[PDB]
Amino acid sequence: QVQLQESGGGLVQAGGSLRLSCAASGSIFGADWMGWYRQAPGKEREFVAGIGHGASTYYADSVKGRFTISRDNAKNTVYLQMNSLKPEDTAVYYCAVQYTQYRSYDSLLYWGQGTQVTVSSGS
Amino acid sequence: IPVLTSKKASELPVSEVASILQADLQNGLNKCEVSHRRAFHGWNEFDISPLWKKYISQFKNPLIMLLLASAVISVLMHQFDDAVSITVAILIVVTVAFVQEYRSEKSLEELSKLVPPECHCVREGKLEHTLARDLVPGDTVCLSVGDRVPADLRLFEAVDLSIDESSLTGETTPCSKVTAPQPAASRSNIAFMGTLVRCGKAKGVVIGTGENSEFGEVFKMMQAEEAPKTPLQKSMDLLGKQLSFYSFGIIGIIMLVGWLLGKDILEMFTISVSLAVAAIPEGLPIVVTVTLALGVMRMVKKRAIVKKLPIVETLGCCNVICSDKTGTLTKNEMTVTHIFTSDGLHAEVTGVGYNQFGEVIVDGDVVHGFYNPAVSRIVEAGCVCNDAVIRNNTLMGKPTEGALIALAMKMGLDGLQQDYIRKAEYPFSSEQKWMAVKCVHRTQQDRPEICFMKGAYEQVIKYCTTYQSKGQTLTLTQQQRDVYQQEKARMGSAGLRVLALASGPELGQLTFLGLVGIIDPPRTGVKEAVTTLIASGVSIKMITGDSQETAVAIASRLGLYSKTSQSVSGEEIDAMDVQQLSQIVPKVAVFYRASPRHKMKIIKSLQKNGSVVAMTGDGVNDAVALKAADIGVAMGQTGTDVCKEAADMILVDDDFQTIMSAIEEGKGIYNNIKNFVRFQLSTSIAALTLISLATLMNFPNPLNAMQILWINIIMDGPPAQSLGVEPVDKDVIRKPPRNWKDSILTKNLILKILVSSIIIVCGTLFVFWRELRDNVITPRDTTMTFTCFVFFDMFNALSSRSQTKSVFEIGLCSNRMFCYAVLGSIMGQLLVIYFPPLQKVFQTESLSILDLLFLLGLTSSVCIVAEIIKKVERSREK
Ligand SMILES: Nc1ncnc2c1ncn2[C@@H]1O[C@H](COP(=O)(O)OP(=O)(O)CP(=O)(O)O)[C@@H](O)[C@H]1O
Ligand SMILES: [Ca+2]
Repeated sequence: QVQLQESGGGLVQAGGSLRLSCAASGSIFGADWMGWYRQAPGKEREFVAGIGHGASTYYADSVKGRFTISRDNAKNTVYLQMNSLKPEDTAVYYCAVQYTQYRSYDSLLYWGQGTQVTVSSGS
Repeated sequence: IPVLTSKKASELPVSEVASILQADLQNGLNKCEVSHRRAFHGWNEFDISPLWKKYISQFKNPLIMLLLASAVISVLMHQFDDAVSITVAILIVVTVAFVQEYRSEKSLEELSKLVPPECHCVREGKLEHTLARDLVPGDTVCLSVGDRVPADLRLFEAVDLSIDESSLTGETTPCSKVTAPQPAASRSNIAFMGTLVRCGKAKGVVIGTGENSEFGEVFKMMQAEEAPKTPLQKSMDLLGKQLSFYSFGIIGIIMLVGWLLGKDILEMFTISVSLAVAAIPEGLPIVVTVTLALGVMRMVKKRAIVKKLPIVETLGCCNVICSDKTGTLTKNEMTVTHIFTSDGLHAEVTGVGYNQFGEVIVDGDVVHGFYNPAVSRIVEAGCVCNDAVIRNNTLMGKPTEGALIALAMKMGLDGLQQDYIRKAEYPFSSEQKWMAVKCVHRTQQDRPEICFMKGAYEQVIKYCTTYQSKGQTLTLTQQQRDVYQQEKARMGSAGLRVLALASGPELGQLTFLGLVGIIDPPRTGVKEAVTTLIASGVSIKMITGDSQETAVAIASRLGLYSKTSQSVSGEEIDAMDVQQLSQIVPKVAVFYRASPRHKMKIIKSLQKNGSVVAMTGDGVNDAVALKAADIGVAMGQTGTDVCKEAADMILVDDDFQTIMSAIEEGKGIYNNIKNFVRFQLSTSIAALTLISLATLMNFPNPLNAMQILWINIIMDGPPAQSLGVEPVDKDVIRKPPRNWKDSILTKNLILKILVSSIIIVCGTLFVFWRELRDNVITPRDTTMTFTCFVFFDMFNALSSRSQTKSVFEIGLCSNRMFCYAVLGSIMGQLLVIYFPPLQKVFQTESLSILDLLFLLGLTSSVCIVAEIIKKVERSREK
């Protein structure tokens, strides 16, 4: 089983640049889908950025055009870069990995512990 | 915007109703249009709902009335100090009860404010979750399934709305709501505030705010109802009446003996009145109220809303907890992840949540649109046949419908929902286990009506006569049924909720397209709370309407289904009448395919076996079970407003361990009341025995009336109400659940009461004899006897804190109220001995230090005996 470890989150000001990375213990080659999800109080879990099997990049409608997602099998770590972040879209970020599957029906959905990012209004 | 009546708005059509309110039916009112109508009409609350009246309300307690009668009699017999002492006792106990009630009610109000009524409102073109209070007339509110209507609306969109109006109209049968105007109670287009949406979806425009609601007077009169007295409070009032009446008989015997044998009649009357005030449990209803209120506060600080007080007594008696898999044991974040077509292809759907993000992959190849036909018809049926929407990444209807909608948006087949025009709809009921819609296509109206059906595999396959293979329709064969059942059981064994889909001409002649496996992860912390409640002896059972494999897999993952455990279908429950069901129902851990009728049958059968069931189910249809159970638990964060309106208790943070904490405080309430009962009864029997022996054996009375009234203030006031404050232990975590019967006077408790009374009486009489040997009744004798009894009572209060644990184990300083009350009583006794006007009113005299040391050493013996009995019983139990 491949373990996921999240890092890079922290306190940033509005309009700044931020980095984020979920690293995997094993090689991320057969994973047909990998994404990120905000969890914030008073609302459900929301998709942020992800990529799939056919190397097609998926971005959320309220996120599109600002977040850049990449992956590298050499360092087995999926990385995110945020620019022009606003105070109102801050939450805790989760990395999710899904694997292909055949005789069983169990889901190979792996999550990270999550890293919390807080953004306040600029002063 | 002027206010419009509902009848006029019912006669009038929707377009003009929007016009007069200047309402935007699609985009909704922005903040600017909201602010002006908020300034004009006001907020949506029913305006604003006497502390001195609540303080006065406590005095109709019958024991307080008896004490008031005694004080009146003391006034009539010109006894100033006696009346003052009795009135001070009444005032202090009433103040304690009043403060505790007020604090509990205020904390409950704060917790209720922490969960405000909410609704789905579209204001800036974005559907948001807005409080019902913030609504202004003309706003556009979207009504979902299991929603309490936030304000009086005029529905301009209503496909299959079915709203029950039992609270308002008084008819339990829900009434269908149609968006057509009604020419000339009978308003089939106005959604009144306070009703609940049983079925369907709608969008309406609000026509009323504040007192403009047509049926707000019932909710106005609702707040003025007062909660009846708790059954524990009734039984403990009855118990206090018994104790007061037995003590009245004993005191009358004392007075008759004193008169016939020859003593001062006025002195015997004062002693009789003081003893009657003594032995009456004036603090027993007060300590019951304090324990109940404190339990309410503690479980409020556990983030649990207690709607009804008689639940806190009952959570202690709970022994079986029946829950629902969907919404209670699982987080209800449902998602289609596996598709098994009728042909035999397997499709894996990636991504999680009610979103379009993710793809359907068949044999390693992504499939979109109509690349794979069978998956496309599966997705089309799953999209069209729902009453749920996903707007701005937020779900409206049932989560299992939203999973199908999200799957359709993943495959890009969402627009097929709009292309079909529904003309006939079969409403979903849990008894049916399936739903269907008959639709025609917008582009091709010449095509015949096609019906889409989704539901449980058995119910769907009962209505299918054909199936799909490689793109052609063939007659359904038996080995196809066998492989479909095998695959369905295979997904269910992996924890997938299986939905079967059929599309075809009319009903009973459909084509079975296949199955979709809906993953519902279990709620976090449920497994550990199940383990804790099993360790507590509280059995946990699962009642569901889902398949055997899914329920069994979920319960196995949680841990309430062991390898040697039994699972029983709803049909077997139907085949079992009362006698067999009553004996099988403790053995079963999983009830699958059970309708709400079967769930209510399970609750009735478990209650018939002397169990206190705590149903923690959710669902717009599972509310008769919640009302039928002894305790009804709901989830505050993720739960329908139907359940939260029907529930007796609401978990704010949606945590299963909170039910365990509620049970623990339910046990601690009775433990603290037992502590008070044993302390007060032991000291009352001690005083009564002393006076009885003095009158029988012709010795001078060891205690006079003011001393007996101070002993009352100790025995029923703060030193004894402090024992109802005594904190809960961890032993109640392991203790077997208490019988629902009261059984307050345990034989062991009565034996320890009689032991404490016997040592107190013997030691006090020994001190009396030691200072009476000289045959002169100097008031130093009376003051030694008084201090002996008071210190004996103080050590008895130290002993009575916990029945089983030693005093060193619980801690001397653990109960701060007890320490303060003990210090106050010690200081009061020192004042009575050492303050010359108090000496004159109490007929006492100063004492020496060595005499006090002797009294302390002698009075420690009752605590020593109690500790010895505690250690002996603890060693015997091990
Ligand atoms: N929107 C829907 N359309 C069709 N079938 C549905 C449905 N929602 C649920 N079902 C099916 O109805 C059946 C019975 O469901 P029911 O309402 O009795 O309890 P439930 O399964 O919805 C929640 P639980 O199992 O926790 O009680 C299940 O097999 C379920 O798959
Ligand atoms: Ca009393």
